[PDB]
Amino acid sequence: DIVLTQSPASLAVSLGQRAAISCRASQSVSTSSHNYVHWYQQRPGQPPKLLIKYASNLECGVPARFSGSGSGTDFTLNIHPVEEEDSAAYYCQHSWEIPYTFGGGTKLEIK
Amino acid sequence: DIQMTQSSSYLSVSLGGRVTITCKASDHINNWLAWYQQKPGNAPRLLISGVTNLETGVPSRFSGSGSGKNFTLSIASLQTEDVATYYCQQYWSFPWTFGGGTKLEIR
Amino acid sequence: TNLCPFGEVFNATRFASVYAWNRKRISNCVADYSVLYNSASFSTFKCYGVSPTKLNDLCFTNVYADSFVIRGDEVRQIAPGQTGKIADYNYKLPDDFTGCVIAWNSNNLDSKVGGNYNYRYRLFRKSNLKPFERDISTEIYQAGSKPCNGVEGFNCYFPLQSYGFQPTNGVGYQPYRVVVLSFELLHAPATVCG
Amino acid sequence: QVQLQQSGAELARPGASVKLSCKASGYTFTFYWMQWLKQRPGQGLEWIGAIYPGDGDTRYTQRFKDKATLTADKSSSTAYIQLSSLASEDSAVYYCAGGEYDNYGFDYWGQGTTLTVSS
Amino acid sequence: EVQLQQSGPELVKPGASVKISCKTSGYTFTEYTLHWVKQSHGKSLEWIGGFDPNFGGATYNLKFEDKATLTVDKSSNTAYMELRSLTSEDSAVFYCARGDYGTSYAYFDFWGQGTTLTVSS
Amino acid sequence: EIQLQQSGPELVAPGASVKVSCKASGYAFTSYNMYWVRQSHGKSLEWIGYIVPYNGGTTYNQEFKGKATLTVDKSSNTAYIHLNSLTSEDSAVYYCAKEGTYYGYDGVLADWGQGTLVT
Amino acid sequence: DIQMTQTTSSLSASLGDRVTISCRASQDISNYLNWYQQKPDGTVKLLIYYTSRLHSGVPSRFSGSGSGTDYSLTISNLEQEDIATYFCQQGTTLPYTFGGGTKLEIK
Ligand SMILES: *[C@@H]1O[C@H](CO)[C@@H](O)[C@H](O)[C@H]1NC(C)=O
Repeated sequence: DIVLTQSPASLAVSLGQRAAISCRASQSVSTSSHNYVHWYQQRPGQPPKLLIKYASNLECGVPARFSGSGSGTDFTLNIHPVEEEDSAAYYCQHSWEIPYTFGGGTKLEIK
Repeated sequence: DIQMTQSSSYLSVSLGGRVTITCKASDHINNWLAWYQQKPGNAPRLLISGVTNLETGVPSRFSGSGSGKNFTLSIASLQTEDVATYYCQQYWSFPWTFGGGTKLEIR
Repeated sequence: TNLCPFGEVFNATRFASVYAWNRKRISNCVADYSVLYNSASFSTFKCYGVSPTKLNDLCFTNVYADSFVIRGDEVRQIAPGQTGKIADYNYKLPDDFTGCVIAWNSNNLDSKVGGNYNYRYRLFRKSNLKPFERDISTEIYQAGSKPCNGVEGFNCYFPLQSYGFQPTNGVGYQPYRVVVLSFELLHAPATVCG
Repeated sequence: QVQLQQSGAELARPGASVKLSCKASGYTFTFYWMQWLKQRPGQGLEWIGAIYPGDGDTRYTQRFKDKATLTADKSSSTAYIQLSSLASEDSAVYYCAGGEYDNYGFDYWGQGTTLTVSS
Repeated sequence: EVQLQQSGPELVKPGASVKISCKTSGYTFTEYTLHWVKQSHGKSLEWIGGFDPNFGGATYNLKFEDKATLTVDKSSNTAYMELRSLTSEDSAVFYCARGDYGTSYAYFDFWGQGTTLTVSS
Repeated sequence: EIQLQQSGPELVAPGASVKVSCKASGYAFTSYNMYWVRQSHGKSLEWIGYIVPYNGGTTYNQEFKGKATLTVDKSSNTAYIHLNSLTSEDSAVYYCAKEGTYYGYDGVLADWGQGTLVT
Repeated sequence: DIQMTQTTSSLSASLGDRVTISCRASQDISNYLNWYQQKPDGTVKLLIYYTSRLHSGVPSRFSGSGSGTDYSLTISNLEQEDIATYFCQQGTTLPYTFGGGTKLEIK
């Protein structure tokens, strides 16, 4: 099975600067044309919602500030403006084999 | 060495009508049947691989049918390019025996 | 009186890929091989070393049921002796094979209008495979450029490339869910019967 | 690359039991057989048995049928042979070996544990 | 728009079966899978498995072949999940995701409310 | 395209031996069982056997195992049949024909050669 | 119970020599005999798997032959790397019974 662990699990950021949440994979979950890791967002008391599909291509209906990238095993997320709307947990994912495992997820608390 | 038969070696129908060829097999074959068409002086061509599935490149007037031991072919409305023989074939056990055959003539 | 499941490896819902093929060893059976025949859906049913009318009247020691999804064209590399990408880098059958390569057609199942990037196959390897050998090393491949640092530049590729499975591809680029039954005919206590 | 690393040498008293180990890592352990072999010093190998770790099935021989029992661990990717009711008979080198296609020999070989029995 | 609705919350006695509904509304039913996701009070999300309505089967995670099953009703556009043989640790909130066309899912687009499930006496 | 050509018509006396070629070009020659079949004039077809081209392992019919023997050459992409000890009863048209490129069942014949009218 | 009957227990020559090693089967084992190689520290590795020359990752000196019930491995030219006890094997019935072993040592 493929396990994912996200570090830093405790991320506190001020309103001006960017964030950087990581997803480290076990196997090289990557091919020559796709990267098989996705990103999510979960507010407390809310169902999750998609941010990215296939680790770079951006989902329709987002504020166009969440855009991550990564090659091979290490993948990162970038949120350059941060607001009060971005106070939630952000899970990772992979779609390599048939157990799809969501990651742990880090809480982004504004300063 | 399974034997396979046909109804008549000559089945003569008129133009545009219907023809129903009959092929009875000796032993039990599940669906593994073929058909052919040999216009005289040339090589045969596979028409209906399997008992019902038509191959790519044949007109859709042809329609295989039947199961068990007796299978039938049926042409919807005959033209003048289908006045050849029609060999029934099994492919179950190794001596993949062909049928008798029925040359056609318009009447 | 227990009939061993071909309802778990044949009409399964999702087949694994070519670089990682499944295998379910089937043992202690009354094996009804008659549901395999009575279908026109099974496109190719080639049995090597054993006549297909005598499957119901034979007893073996082990039955290996391998499973994967390849293109239409490649359903003729799963055979003793052939070469090509599927049969040297992904899944090689031995020369003295005693099995029954079965493969139907499923384009209603394994294809999307934009593409199906789940099934993958291998592209390059240093040595071609030994019989029944499986490797799932997805490392960023050493093809040359002898200092390799992972970042996938010139002369270093990923060893997997996905399939493009759309309904509008013809027949040569459609998924054909192969199942390779492999009988182990070794002089032993006979396990699977008729 | 694939290697089969085996345990170290052991000591056993007559009446006790040893449980050897051969950690298979480098290929798919749960797909192919794992065959234990026995070499008395100065003589050829003798096939003790084999184990298919996918379902946990055993192929014992007739002589080693009840003293030797085979179990394997799917998660840890290693195989165990449990010699019970020992004697001065079983002072021999025990090997582990396995391959993908059994009609084409046994490809990968272990190192071998030297088992001594005295007091 | 495309949206999914589940049943209400429910408390569970140990050793019982609960049928979790998921009523979908807004798209053609037989072109999209319905996966189920379990999340246990702030722990990590885990994938149970999804149905394939054009094929008529399901693909469970191997740690959930024992206690989960997926049945759908193609006429009234509802997908069900029944949990049997449950311990007390299998008390969570259960989500009803939406995937892609069959054996092609990689992301989960639209989600439901989620029925929180509690096990006690 | 997928083209199969053979030799021309033959003419030998009773009690002789012939061989006719069958040169395949347009596909991977090592990947189809090249069959054979005999068709007398005004009657149905009758089998001879098949040869698997990468190995050379031949299978023959029951009534034809004495006369016809097949061989193959992977370099020239030719499949030969060697007919021995003929009569006037063995005067027919001989085809070489592979199976369908996407069908795969062991006995259908989806593209046929021309035919050498042997006398 | 096929029992392999390896003929010799010790065979000696010098460098540059061509040395064959024989192994005789009990019944008709029908070309499923291997050949192994054991350097004295304890490492064992396969040399040829099928009888008919198919070798696995070794130098091309080792090439055995034979059919029926009599088989023999041979080395074209040997060196100081080629010192071992060489087992034969049978693969058609249980139990897999190995040969005795011909110890090599430089004369
Ligand atoms: C798989 O399921 C279908 C559905 O009824 C059935 O027709 C078919 O025979 C099954 N195949 C096997 C091998 O059991």
